[PDB]
Amino acid sequence: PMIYICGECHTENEIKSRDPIRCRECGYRIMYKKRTKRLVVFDAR
Amino acid sequence: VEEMRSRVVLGEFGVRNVHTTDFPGNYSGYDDAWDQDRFEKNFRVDVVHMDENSLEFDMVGIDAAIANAFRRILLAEVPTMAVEKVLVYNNTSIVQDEILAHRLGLIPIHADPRLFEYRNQGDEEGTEIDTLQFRLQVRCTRNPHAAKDSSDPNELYVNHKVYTRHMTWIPLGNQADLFPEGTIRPVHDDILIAQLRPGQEIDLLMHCVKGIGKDHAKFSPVATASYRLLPDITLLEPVEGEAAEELSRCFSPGVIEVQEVQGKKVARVANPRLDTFSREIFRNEKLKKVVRLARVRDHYIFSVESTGVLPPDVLVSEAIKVLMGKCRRFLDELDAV
Amino acid sequence: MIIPVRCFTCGKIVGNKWEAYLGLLQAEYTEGDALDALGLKRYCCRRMLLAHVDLIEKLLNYAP
Amino acid sequence: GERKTALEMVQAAGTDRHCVTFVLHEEDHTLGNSLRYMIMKNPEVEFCGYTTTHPSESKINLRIQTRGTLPAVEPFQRGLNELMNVCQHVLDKFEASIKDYKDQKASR
Ligand SMILES: [Zn+2]
Ligand SMILES: [Zn+2]
Repeated sequence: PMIYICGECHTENEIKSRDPIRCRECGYRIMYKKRTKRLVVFDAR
Repeated sequence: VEEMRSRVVLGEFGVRNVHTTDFPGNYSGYDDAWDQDRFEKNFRVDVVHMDENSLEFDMVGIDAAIANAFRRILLAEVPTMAVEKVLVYNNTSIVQDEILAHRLGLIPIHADPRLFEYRNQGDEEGTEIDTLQFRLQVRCTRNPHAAKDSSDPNELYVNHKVYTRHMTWIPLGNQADLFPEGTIRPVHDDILIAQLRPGQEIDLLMHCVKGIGKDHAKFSPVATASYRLLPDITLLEPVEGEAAEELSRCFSPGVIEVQEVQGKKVARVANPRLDTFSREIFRNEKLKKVVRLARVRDHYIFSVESTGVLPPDVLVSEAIKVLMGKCRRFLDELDAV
Repeated sequence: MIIPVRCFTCGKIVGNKWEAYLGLLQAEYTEGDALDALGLKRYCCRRMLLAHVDLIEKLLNYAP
Repeated sequence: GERKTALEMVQAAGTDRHCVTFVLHEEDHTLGNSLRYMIMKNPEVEFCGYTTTHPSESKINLRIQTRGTLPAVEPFQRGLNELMNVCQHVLDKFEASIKDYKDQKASR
């Protein structure tokens, strides 16, 4: 369930191995990975 | 053959001297061996104001070294509680993660630091004894009940602006007892933490530890705690006849009160304390010879303004006690030999 | 970008006077009267609001 | 108690008890300057001076050179006591004044 948001459509595309990297509902060629809930620790200094 | 025992005289091109002549051997007879009773007799504390978050006591009759010790204790050695670690589960905001952690560290918490203790080195976990945990979890959604409008609060708004109200205390241990429901909270409920747009979410856990304003400013409990020596203004000559008003304008306005003793107008020094040193008489060229303005020797004026963690009087008390604790620590380490 | 939480030189907390400042300026008050009505006495705090440029409102306008 | 967050004493050339340099760790100009002011009031000390060794470090050096008799460790241990007495008196006086002002203001 690796999601990628389109560049201007903003549709969640899930891509894999061996498949092209175009976007559904459009045809753009740039897609940003999505932020999942993972724990990271930062210091307030 | 003329002694001036109490004032720090001053002109324009520089101040005259940096001494106070109240130490051992500093005079033929006016020698000192630290008479404790003379101190306890000549010392007096007077408070000009005490709103909440303000104090303006006087502290008459103490040296500059002790006053400066008190001032430096309030700024950098009285302990406070503040966010040290931030665990970020998700953060789809425009504000970065490190910048969010920074902004969260500088938010003042209302926990009193005297009921807590310092986390031992490498105590990452923490316990009811040394830590407080708070949670901010907010998501922005469009409101379904909105017309074609553009005010950001009316539409595009369930949580457009994340405030300190959104932060919720997670009682860590038995701290729910000991601390009643409203006692442990951020001091201000309106501090803007971030801004969100529909679909954006913040979710994090903040850990607050104890510390002094010396190793980081976030832990400092006062806006400012400075002091100023009491000004002294003396009219060497009776100013009158429309020069009294020019005199009254060369000073902070309350200092020279122009009375009307006769048909003519006399200027009198009503309240020397209001004076800000602006030395604007020294530009007058005819009245720089009439007024002498200096400072009272050991008469201070303090002003402590807390952020909201503790009241100012409690802050001053804990500062004096921190100085006493330094002295006692070194006394007892000396007695260890 | 967003209002600093505490004034840099002093530490006084000014992060809660942004919306109040904006509201007193919409009511017709000068920046001087407005900064006075908020409790910002010393000019180190007054510069913290007087010269703030809210660029979080221009970044919060490009797509999600 | 603490072997080095506190005192390290260096007796001078010839280990002159009348000339000692105390190293006080975790201290800045606050205690240094107040304690030097309190030790200067003793007529039995001929030279008292403190100094910070380096900004990066957190420690001060006091130098007490007393007169012929006393070992220069009594002037230090007496300046400490007088400073703590002054702090206790200031605390008492300040709390009494705050209480009096609170009453005067709550009555009226
Ligand atoms: Zn698309
Ligand atoms: Zn300020």
